[PDB]
Amino acid sequence: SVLAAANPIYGRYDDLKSPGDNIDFQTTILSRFDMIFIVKDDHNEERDISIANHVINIHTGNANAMQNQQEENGSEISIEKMKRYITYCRLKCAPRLSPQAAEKLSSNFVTIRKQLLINELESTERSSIPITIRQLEAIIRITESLAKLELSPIAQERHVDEAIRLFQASTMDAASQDPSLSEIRRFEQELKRRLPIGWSTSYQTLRREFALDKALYALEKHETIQLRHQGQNIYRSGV
Amino acid sequence: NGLDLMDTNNLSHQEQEYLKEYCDLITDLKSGDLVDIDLSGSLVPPSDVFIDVRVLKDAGEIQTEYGVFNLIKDSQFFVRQSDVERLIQQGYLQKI
Amino acid sequence: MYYGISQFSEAYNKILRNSSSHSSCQLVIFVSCLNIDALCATKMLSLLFKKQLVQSQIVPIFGYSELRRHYSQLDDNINSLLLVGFGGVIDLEAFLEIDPQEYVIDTDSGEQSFRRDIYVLDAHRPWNLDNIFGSQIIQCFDDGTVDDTLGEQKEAYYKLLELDRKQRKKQIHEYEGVLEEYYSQGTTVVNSISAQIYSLLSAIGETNLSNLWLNILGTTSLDIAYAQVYNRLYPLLQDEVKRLTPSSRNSVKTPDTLTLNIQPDYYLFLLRHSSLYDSFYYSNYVNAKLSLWNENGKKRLHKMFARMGIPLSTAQETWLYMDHSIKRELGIIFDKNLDRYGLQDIIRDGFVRTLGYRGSISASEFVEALTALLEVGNNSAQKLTNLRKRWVSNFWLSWDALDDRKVELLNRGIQLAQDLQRAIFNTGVAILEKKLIKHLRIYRLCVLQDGPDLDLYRNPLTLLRLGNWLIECCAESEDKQLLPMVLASIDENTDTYLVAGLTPRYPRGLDTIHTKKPILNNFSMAFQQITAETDAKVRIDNFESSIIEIRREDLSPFLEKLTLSGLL
Amino acid sequence: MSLPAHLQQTFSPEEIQFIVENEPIKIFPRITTRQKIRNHTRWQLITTDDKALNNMVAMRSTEVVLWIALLLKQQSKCSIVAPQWLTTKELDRKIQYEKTHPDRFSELPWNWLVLARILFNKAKDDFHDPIHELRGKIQDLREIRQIKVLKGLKYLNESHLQLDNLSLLEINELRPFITEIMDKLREIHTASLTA
Amino acid sequence: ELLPYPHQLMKRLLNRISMQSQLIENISMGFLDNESKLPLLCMETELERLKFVIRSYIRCR
Amino acid sequence: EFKDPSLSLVVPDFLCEYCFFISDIDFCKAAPESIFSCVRCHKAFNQVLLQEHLIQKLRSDIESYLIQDLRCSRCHKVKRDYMSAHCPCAGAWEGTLPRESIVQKLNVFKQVAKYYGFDILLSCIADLT
Amino acid sequence: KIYPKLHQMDMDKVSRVYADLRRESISTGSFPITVRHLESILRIAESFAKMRLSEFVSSYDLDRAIKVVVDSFVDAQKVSVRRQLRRSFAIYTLGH
Amino acid sequence: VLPVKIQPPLLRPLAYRVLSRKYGLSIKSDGLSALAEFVGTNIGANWRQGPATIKFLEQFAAVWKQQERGLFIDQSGVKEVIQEMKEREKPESSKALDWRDYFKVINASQQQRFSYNPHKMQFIFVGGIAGFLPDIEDKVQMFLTRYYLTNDRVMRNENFQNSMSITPIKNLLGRDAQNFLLLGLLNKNFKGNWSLEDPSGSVEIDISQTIPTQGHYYVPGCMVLVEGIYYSVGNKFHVTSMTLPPGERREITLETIGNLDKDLKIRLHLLEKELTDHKFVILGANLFLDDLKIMTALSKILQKLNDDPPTLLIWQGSFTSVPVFASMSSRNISSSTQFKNNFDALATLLSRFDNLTENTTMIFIPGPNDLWGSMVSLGASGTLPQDPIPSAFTKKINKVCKNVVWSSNPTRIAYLSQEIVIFRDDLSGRFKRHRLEFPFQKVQETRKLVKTILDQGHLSPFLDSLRPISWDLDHTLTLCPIPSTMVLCDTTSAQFDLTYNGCKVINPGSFIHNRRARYMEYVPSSKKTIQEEIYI
Ligand SMILES: [Zn+2]
Ligand SMILES: [Zn+2]
Repeated sequence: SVLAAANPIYGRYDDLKSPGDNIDFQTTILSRFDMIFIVKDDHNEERDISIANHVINIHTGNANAMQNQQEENGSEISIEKMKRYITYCRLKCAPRLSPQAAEKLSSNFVTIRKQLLINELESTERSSIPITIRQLEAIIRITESLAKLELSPIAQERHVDEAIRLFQASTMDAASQDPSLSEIRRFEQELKRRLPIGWSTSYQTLRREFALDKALYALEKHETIQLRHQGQNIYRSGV
Repeated sequence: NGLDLMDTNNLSHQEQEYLKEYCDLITDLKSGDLVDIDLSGSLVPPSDVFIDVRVLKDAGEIQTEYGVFNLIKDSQFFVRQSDVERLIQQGYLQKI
Repeated sequence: MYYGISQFSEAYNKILRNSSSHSSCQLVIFVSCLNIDALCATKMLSLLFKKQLVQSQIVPIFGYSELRRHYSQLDDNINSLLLVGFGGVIDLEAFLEIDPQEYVIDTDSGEQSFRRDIYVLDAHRPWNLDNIFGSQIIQCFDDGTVDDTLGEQKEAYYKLLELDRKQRKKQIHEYEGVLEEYYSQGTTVVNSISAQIYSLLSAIGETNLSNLWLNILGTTSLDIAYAQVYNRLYPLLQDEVKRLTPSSRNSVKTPDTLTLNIQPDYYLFLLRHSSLYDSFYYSNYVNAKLSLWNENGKKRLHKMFARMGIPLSTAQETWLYMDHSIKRELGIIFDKNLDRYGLQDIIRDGFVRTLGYRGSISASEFVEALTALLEVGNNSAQKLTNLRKRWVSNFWLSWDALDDRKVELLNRGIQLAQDLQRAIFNTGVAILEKKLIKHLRIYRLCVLQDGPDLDLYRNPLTLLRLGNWLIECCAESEDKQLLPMVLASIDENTDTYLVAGLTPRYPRGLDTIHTKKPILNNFSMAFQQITAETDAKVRIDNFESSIIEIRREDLSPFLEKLTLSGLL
Repeated sequence: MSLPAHLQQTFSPEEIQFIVENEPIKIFPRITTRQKIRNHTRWQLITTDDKALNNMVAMRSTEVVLWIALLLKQQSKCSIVAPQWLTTKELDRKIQYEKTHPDRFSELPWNWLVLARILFNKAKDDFHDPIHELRGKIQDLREIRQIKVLKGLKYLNESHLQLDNLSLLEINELRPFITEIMDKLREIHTASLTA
Repeated sequence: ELLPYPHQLMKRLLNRISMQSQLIENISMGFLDNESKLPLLCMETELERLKFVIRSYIRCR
Repeated sequence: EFKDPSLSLVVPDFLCEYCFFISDIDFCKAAPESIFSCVRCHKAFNQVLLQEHLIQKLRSDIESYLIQDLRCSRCHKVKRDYMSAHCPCAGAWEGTLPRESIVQKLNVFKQVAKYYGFDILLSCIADLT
Repeated sequence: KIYPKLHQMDMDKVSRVYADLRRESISTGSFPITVRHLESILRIAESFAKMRLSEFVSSYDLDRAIKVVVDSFVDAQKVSVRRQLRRSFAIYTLGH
Repeated sequence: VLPVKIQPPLLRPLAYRVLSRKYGLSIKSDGLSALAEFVGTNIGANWRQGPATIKFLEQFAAVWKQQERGLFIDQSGVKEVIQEMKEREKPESSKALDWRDYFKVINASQQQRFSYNPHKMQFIFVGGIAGFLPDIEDKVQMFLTRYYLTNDRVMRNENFQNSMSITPIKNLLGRDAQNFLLLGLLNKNFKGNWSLEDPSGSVEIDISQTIPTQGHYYVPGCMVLVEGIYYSVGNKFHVTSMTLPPGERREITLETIGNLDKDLKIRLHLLEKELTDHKFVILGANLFLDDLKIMTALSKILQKLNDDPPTLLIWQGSFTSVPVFASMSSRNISSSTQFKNNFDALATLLSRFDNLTENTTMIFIPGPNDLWGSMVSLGASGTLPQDPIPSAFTKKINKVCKNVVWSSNPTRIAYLSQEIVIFRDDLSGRFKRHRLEFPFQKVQETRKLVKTILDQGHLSPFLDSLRPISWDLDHTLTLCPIPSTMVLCDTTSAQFDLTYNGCKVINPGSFIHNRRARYMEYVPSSKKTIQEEIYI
């Protein structure tokens, strides 16, 4: 198994640039990897305080006590024990999918490929992160590993649901990164002038007015509108 | 029968009824004629009459045949193995 | 006196008559955990009652609150109670709410009998006169102090008891002064409970090698803080070892022979279970005599090892695998090259027990292993109870360590002892480098506010271990005059401190007239007096009287009032 | 079912010890229950003879059932006398017999292993010979008898087998193998002889 | 095979257990008012052994 | 660090029945004389009206908690479907009004009722549990 | 021969400094402020403690490291925002 | 029968001898003392209590099934059960069985949490001031649990009756033109077109050219059984015929849940025959106490009932003419205290009848214009599991009577082995308003309403945006057992009494229809209803 750590060009991700510009790896090499994690520096104050307080505890000797206490509490496993457990699981269990699990995996692979197709059609450019049959086998392998760690001879739908969640959190997240313009500007101007600052309009009405309408999501980023009633109501948040 | 009467959702309705009546049948056997001997007792031979035990789970106070046992947690007794067999099997006393 | 030395057999026979019934378990032994001497005494009692098939219950109690709660929970059928390691310094009938009229049966005929007998068994000398003299339910296993050194107190107590003009009032105040001067005295220890129970066994005739070994362990538990007591009791153990060892000496070793021996047992730290270098380095006495805490101490140690001609590679080798040439010349080498550094007191005679082919072990090492197992074996008023629960649980680990079939637990205890001594050394060098000990004209305070592994010191035994380290270091410094020391350790989870008022002691091996008079720990009365007024959420429940748990915010005013308190 | 799987057709070694503990042994009492000519509770047991128990005289050898001798030896109230076969001279004689006749076992008592273990554990100080040598000879006898068994389990036919002089614990530990291999070699034979 | 049941022997054994349990209870009541407890302990443990033998026999059957 | 010792509990747009003054009455912060009487005038206010408005705000808070819209905890996209284990971006759903906020509001209401002796408000709080 | 330890310290001050550094790095800045720049404060404090041959990092040795790190961050910013950044960070270098 | 006091020490030997040796029950000191007290009180000289202890332990092992019998609750419970079994056999008691011990009313806040484990299990789930606040996962699973219950109902009825399978919506993706049978929750997408929501996903449906079963109300939020051909050209499901899931008989659900003991069933069956003459009177809806005419009519009704008081007198919701809300005024408008005055006036017209208000449980059901529910909704259909009328407004009414219960709007009655559910809501109006049209008399509409409610299996098969529901208190609305008797109170539907799938549905209607104070009478023993119109 290959666990490879890389770095996008320019060091930082630079989400202003296209997702294909940050990653210099070819599609062929990127297709082998089952899960392609793209982590980012959130620069969130509440998370930064937590990270700082954790790192300081690491430095000021507090780790040698806290980790030992957690391990003896039973919420952790020492390296010498996890290594033996991993060897035992690998030499004892090789789970195979149940038919209900296989139906879920197929119906999810179709959804994933449809989403990739619509993203490619919208962007009119092949996605840098590929989704192929090798990724269906990747989800199969993740499901079987999740079942294996429990020594379950057959992989239920719980493992399929968790494997699907893991794939969505890693490779779909990597592939979903996004950077016409005249239509976006027209939509923003017309809804700013028509829909007042303090009121709300329903989305079916905006559809009648008319697309994918990513302009509404962009405005939601700018905190000028807000979809509240389960997406059925578009409310001008006050900007 | 000397440990606990229990997840029961693993059993079908027929199996649950079978177990429920089977416990009653066992109790009937333990009361018909073989009441002097404890038919549900342990099948290990009674090697030593006197044993020492350690209280695992606190159970306050439990009345024995003559005196009483104060099952204080992490307190060690030295009593006859006869009158603590059920508690040991249930999971309140540990040693031997 | 209540029960002298010569009449322990009377107490044992009374216990047998009252509660040796196979029908039920009418005997309950209350043992104070965090006390090796009480642990060995209770092991002796357990073995003795196992021989006579007397059903009994052994309860480890940590504090006085637990004792009161258990006694309240105690059933009325139990007609024999043993308190091991505590109860001799407090008004037990008052503390437990005991009135003799509700426990008396068959009053008639100059005799009295009671439905429950409490036998207190401890070594702390401030005997409560209402226990040793004015109560029949409470029966104290005296060691001969009361019948010889409490005549004046006996007369003073009895005169006031019987008497309920000017001469009468003056004499009452004179007698009451005798009682008062008896109190306001620090709590010391004169004897070992293990030796007392071994004396009882000698009276009954149940002595054997295992009981003698438990006696040796209990006595050696006193050598760190009460070396005068250990030196007093050592000749008796030396005689007993000679008496019990079989005449078939110089025989071949067989997988069954158990040998108690009196051989040179140097006063190092786990010498046989660790390297020679680590035995010197982590020894309390060597640290005091060389000041290894500073940087120059390690250089002094290396220079000493070079002087003896022991290579550092050989010195750091594990004691089992040390070359037989060096290991067989330790006595000669130590004779030649120890008086130079002032470590002549390192050479000593101790007891070493070998069980067949399992290798030697000395009582000094065994008690360190037992202590380690007691210490680290496994919103605010609840987590503390969890700590008490774990502390009670560790008592059974230390108890099972005594059995010869659980050597795999004694080895774990040895490893824990080495780790704890390492942690104690690290915290000691951290305290002595930052100069945390604030010198005063009353008591040298020292508060642990922050650092590593500070959760080790919420245990009273580990805090006393660190305090003994510091006190040994200070005792060998001539400039530093003798003065009580205070240690505190903040518990972050409970936001409470653990103040442990200690006592100073003279340098080990220094025998003088003032050394003969023991030093008395006056912190108990000071703590109780300060807590009685000025409510500060102080928890005075430890059998070790000079240890309290105080709130984080209330610590400083408490220490201020203690400074204003001239009791100690 | 009522009887666990590991107790189906064999005896657990605890049950073998239980069976052995019912055999009489000779003891030297440390008490005296013999009522004088000039109260007291008598044993009056129901599964053995109480006559030798109500008439114990200190240091006068009697014979009591083993599980009672052990009960008294729990205190210091008796002293179990080792059987004559449990001495170094007799053990050496039996070892010589085993080394001299490689086709048949020696005539050791059926409970020799169980009795040796029980006496070594509970009566370790009642042997006229050093126990560190009795253990070393018991182990030697066990090793020789194990060598002879492994070379006779090479004769597991389908008709019968004569394990003469074999002990009880050895038979008990060999039962699930011998009695389940001979069953299969018998089923094969009867299947062949279906004509 | 299931061996034939010894009705008479088991009837006598159960009668003996009942009578001995009653005797032990009566002696205990008398003691509930020398201090020789070895005979009583031996009675109790002997009865326990007999009960175990009958227990195992019945459960095997 | 300094944290404000007082919380806030405002009855928005309270109306004075005499001078027609529209003010936001705050109960946890304002002085007692500034809540039982108006500001521009000095006429008193009904205890029943204050308790009624406090109860109305409490029920409004409860209803707003119950009818809130869930949203993903990672991409913050509002939940649109009715049966969904988690967001399609592998993020657990979370409410726009956290439960702890409503718990704090309820504790504030209980404290105000116990201090000012609002009987009907205490009855409401008891009726909740 | 020296290895200072960070026992006595105010982790709150270092955490606040790191949070402020990241907040001002993301907006109106280009110097990357990762967790490495949080550990740089501790390493520089340990070096300063080494200079005094001390075996424990004092509060001065931590304030000096914080000042060094924030100064190196600020002086690399554009002159337009340098005054504002210095004013914002002045509250951590109080005393010098 | 001779009283005596016996101390625990002497009873201890025999007690243990039986409880512990025979069956394996550990007796504590306090429990031993309580058992000694019981034996001393109900027998003298404490000799022949062996059968009593044997009965105690056998009942304990048959029902309670645990250890440590000395808990003061297990002993009391087993003694009581012995008392009732001795009573039905016809000591401590030898009287007749009373239905009061078997009659209870369950509020919406005191039912058993029953969440269905999706594969096959109906699990049981069972803390401060804000301990009633539902968690977020409760809102997440509120519709999932309902879907699982409906899916189990379909898997039990449809396949064994009709045998097309149910394909989850996620399975329709790659298939191009195949025929599928979907069970999904009908709803409107944010894009404005109808769709079905399933735990596996959702799909838009082309409702044109659909032939629906005319005997049902179809509204958004109701779970339907559509059938059609999927098309991948636009990802739409061209539905052809859509119908509500088939209902289930109650007895069928009971063996699946398996909830009753045999003795309790026998006693309940016995009192079913013994208690033949019990009458339940269900008053009309909208008892507007503010109205003087309704107040006078209620006086005549109460006078008529005073001659022969019934077992239960159920009062329906909206006790006041106008919704209660915070009113800014200096008069006695005071919508809170005016409610108190109305209930005090009711106390005057209700305490006047001594024969009534005695031996008659008086259950009150809130409505759309009641306190604590109309504060925010202003008389609209707000949160459905309405909390009972606050006790602060029931001082005089509760003081006048001795057995008055203030219960939730969807309350449950446990009078006998049968269950009775009372629900006050204008279901017909909402159903008619939100019924969706298909592009493709009065009794028929009532049958449609009852069939829709029972086939859905939910009291309110509506979306969360149309009838907000407390997330944890949703099982109080689910008709998983399909109770035998349901009081589907209404104000916009004609009075009716219909039976369907073993369930009796009765709607008393408005209190005043034209000029008569209508009310309903129910006889549980005969399962027969009759209306009693009284002229003003
Ligand atoms: Zn005003
Ligand atoms: Zn999301």
